[PDB]
Amino acid sequence: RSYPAIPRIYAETTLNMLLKRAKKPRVHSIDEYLKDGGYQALEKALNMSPEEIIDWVDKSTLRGRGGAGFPTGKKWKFAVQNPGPRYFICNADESEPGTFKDRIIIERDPHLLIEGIIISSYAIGANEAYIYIRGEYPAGYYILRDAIEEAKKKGFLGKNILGSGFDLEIYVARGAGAYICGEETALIESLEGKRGHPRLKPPYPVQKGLWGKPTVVNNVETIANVPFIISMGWEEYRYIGPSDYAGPKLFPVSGKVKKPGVYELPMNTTLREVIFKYAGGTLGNKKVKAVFSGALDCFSSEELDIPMDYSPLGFGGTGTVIVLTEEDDIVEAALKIAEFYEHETCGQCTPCRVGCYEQANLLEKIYKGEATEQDWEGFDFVNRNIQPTSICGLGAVAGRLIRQTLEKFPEEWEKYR
Amino acid sequence: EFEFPEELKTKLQEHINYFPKKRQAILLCLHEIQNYYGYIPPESLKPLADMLELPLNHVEGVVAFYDMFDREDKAKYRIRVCVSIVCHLMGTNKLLKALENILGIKPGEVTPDGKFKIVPVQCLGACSEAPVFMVNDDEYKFESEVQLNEILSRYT
Ligand SMILES: Cc1cc2c(cc1C)N(C[C@H](O)[C@H](O)[C@H](O)COP(=O)(O)O)c1[nH]c(=O)[nH]c(=O)c1N2
Ligand code: SF4
Ligand code: FES
Ligand code: NA
Ligand code: NA
Ligand code: NA
Ligand code: NA
Ligand code: NA
Repeated sequence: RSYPAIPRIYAETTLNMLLKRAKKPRVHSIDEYLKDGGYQALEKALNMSPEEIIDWVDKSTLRGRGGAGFPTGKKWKFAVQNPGPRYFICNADESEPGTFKDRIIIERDPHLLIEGIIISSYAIGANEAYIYIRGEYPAGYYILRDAIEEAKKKGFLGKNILGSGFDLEIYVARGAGAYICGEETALIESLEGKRGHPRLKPPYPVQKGLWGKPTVVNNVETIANVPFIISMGWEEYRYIGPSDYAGPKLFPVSGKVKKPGVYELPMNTTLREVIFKYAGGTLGNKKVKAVFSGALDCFSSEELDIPMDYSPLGFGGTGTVIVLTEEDDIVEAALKIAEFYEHETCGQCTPCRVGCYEQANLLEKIYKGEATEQDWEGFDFVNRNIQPTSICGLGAVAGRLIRQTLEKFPEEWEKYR
Repeated sequence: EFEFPEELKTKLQEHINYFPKKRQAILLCLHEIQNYYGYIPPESLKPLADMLELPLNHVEGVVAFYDMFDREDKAKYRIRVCVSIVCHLMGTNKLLKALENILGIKPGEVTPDGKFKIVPVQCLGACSEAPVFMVNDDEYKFESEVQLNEILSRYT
């Protein structure tokens, strides 16, 4: 059928796994997916025990691709030590600035995701799974609904899938404008028909999630690895990239590069290589000033030789690379990050609520040259005081990138005082 | 007395039957309502609550929480313009100026015919194609005013 218009984001791969089809900017339907051997991993998985599948995913070393890098197999193990029923949730809320990696899987190769969801659900004994997709991805929503119908037609969903005795339905829910609904407990609240308010953790979803039952939440990109692990086996999968951070990774690259888009690369790739070897260098061949890891971290031009992995000295996050060059005002950029957190705090926690607002409000004054001395001192204080009492990760990091700009670019901030 | 036109009620009922529990369909129903009316009519919220078997104040709270929903302004087409970091870097202001030249409105406003409303939004997840906007469900990179004018001409 006809889907809404989607911009044709450039995609490029050195590994030909997650982007084997999604490197082409069009919907790949089930016949094309099947032609590439699709759903044979599911068939293989259904001839294994859930425990075996968990074991393979564990030994693959797959870590969460939604930002925190939690080991996926271990998450599944935690869930299954708890009595059922259990639920499986695919987090497709992708709303962090700079981050557009998950959508190209959803919109171009939906069956890769769906196959991943079916295998994962079987692994943890979930008979009901959800995709929670942000409201601003309407095309992705329609594409997934249609793809799920295809899978049903071919007998990959429903009751007694391929004679295995395993039953599964996948429900597609839509968000409606809140970044915080990507936080897994706020996501669950939203699926339950409520406001997206994060819950105190622990308990983690794997102990108490949707309707209080064991629930696994995993990111789109995480789930899209699962068919490869089963198809290749965990040993072959672990042979991809460095053995301590194995597997393909998607890197969404934006800002002042010549070839902005999504790159599928091993995680031993350096930030400098992502920018200059793959993304074609900078616009105008201007010097790199900074890279924003979404709205999380700010790296200076002195930090470009770090690996794009989940190590202490590595890039981390979701591998989101926003490039700023020498003429980009860092304070103007910091204001945009402050505005994001201001717009997205859910307000449950007082320092988060007032801190996200005040941080943006005072930084706007600073930027426009209308800040008093008290406003300057207040901005500094507020930036350091968003985290206290916070119950989720947003309050923990709303000041993080901005603080790093204050530390790494003092001269520029000084100009504004 | 406020009643949903049958063709809307039908779609609402589909969503409500879709998930295992009725109340999980709340956001899909609200999307559908906004699609039909060009906004969320305050009067619609009571009947929706009844169909979801939720209290009215629960529904009101949900509409208030989620930024995609709009109870103020009826608009046939919502031009969602990303005002986040990458689009700002790559030319959000050029796009706003172009929209102002074609339509005669700024962010937050509706054209006098009720046809277009400009809605400033956070990162739309298309940052490589910055600066990014949506016209209802359709999404585009802004290239120039002449290009934008051609795009907008398709919405009648
Ligand atoms: C404020 C905020 C917002 C988000 C998140 C966290 C927080 C604190 N997380 C992470 C999420 O809670 C969770 O860690 C992952 O979904 C777990 O999946 P993986 O283990 O990464 O596969 C998250 N994850 C994701 O997959 N998509 C998203 O858009 C977001 N958004
Ligand atoms: S830290 Fe902020 S976003 Fe997270 S629950 Fe508290 S108020 Fe909401
Ligand atoms: S910053 Fe505009 S689409 Fe991401
Ligand atoms: Na088990
Ligand atoms: Na992140
Ligand atoms: Na069907
Ligand atoms: Na959302
Ligand atoms: Na928003």
